[PDB]
Amino acid sequence: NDNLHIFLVCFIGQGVVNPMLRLGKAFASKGLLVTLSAPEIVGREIRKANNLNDDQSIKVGNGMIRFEFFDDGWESVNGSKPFDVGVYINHLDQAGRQKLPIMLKKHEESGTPVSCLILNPLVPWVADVADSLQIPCATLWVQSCASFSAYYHYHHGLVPFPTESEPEIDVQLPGMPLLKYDEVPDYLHPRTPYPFFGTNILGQFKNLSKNFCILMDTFYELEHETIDSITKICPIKPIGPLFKIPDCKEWLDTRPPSTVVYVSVGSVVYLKQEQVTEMAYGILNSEVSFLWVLRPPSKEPHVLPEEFWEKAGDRGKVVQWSPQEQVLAHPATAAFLTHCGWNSTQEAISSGVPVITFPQFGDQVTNAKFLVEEFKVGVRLSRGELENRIITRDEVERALREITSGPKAEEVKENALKWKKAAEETVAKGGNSERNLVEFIEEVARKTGS
Repeated sequence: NDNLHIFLVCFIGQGVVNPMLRLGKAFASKGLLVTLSAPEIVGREIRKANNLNDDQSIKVGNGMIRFEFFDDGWESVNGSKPFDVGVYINHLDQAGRQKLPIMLKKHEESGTPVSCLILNPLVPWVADVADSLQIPCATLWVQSCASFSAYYHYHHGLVPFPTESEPEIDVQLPGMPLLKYDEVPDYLHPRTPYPFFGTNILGQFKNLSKNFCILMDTFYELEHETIDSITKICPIKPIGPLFKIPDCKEWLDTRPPSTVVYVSVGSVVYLKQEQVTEMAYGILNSEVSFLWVLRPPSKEPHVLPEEFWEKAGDRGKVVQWSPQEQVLAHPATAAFLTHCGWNSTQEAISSGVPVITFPQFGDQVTNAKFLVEEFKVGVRLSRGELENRIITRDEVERALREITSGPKAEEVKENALKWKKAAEETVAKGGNSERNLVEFIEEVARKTGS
C-alpha cells in the first residue's frame, strides 16, 4: 500500500481533530502515506499537542503522518471581532474550494498524488472539490449511527420531527428504538439555543452521495440494528472504536480496584456554580470514592463547599485536567459520570466502565438514551440542558449510589464487561471493524488503478 495517499481534511475543534487524527494513525499503521491537513487557526494547538518532526511528521509504528496546516484567510478577514464559528464555517467553505485544489496539485508535483480524500460533515465542500477533480472521497462520521440516521431522516423529511407547532412528539426511525422529542439530537429541536450547529451538520447531507463511503467510529455489535437498516440506503462502514485500533495515574494506583467514580463533564460545558454545588454535595452525601475533573475559572467561581474538603477525606481527589483514556482503563475506575459526547461514550463502552449520563446538548442526549436503555451500561442523571433545571444533590447522590452497589450496579458492570470484550474483538485481526478498514483500503486501491 505504498502508492496510496490518504489526505484528511479537519474542521476546527477537538471533537473533529482527534477522531481524524486517530483514523490517520489507523492508516499509517497499515503502511499508507497519510496527510492530516487542518486550518492554521488551530495550527499551534495541534502542533503542540503532538511533537512534529523536522519534516512536520509523527511516527505511527511502521508508518508516518505528515501534517499540513493551511491558511483559511480568517485572521485577515476577521480583524478584531470575536471568533464566530458560524461565520467561520461558511468562510472556510469559500476558502477551501480554492485552497484544496492547490494543495492537491502540489502533491502531484511531489510525486505523492492523493488517492482518497477523507472529510468530515463540517467540511462537506471537500466532496465537491473531490468530485470535480475525479478524486475518490469518503467522509468520517464522528457521531453514532443512531445520530446519523436522525439527521438523515430529518434532512430528507422522511418522518415527522418535533416542530414549532408540535414540539414534544416522538420520532420513530427505521431500525431504532422510539425517540422521545428530547432524545433527537437536539440541535434539530425548535427550542435549541444552537440552531446553527444543526444547520452545519445537516450541511453534510446535501451532497452526501458524492462520498463512496461513510466511515463511522462505532462498531457493528454496538449498533447492529440501526446499521443493518441504514446500510440499505447509505454506504456506511463501521471502523471503530478508533482509539482502540493498535498525577491522576499515581493517585488511582493507590485506590482499590473498581471503587473510583470518575466525574468529568467540563470538556463540553462550563457548569453554573449552582450545579457545581449540588454535584459536590451529592458526591459527598453518596460517600463513594471519586476523581472529579473540575474546569477551572477561566479568570463564575466553581467554588466547593467549606465542608467538602474535610468531608472528602482520603476518598476523593479534585483535579483541573486528566488523561481520560488512561483513567477509564485504570483498574480503580468503577464508573464514569459523563456528558455522553460520542467519543466519551465509545471510550467508556470500550474500556468497560459503566456510566452516569449527564448529557448537555446535541447528540449527547441521544447517546445518553442508548447508554441507559439500549447498551444498558448506564444510570440516568439528566435529560440535557433543554430541560433547563438544576440537577439537585439528591438526584446526584441517587445516581452515584445506583451505579456503585446493588442489583442495578451489578447489571451495568457485567454489561460493561461484555461491551469491552466486543470492542476489543472488533478491532483485533478478523474483527468486523478491522476488516472494514482493510476493505476500505482495498476499495481505494481499486479506484487508483482504474
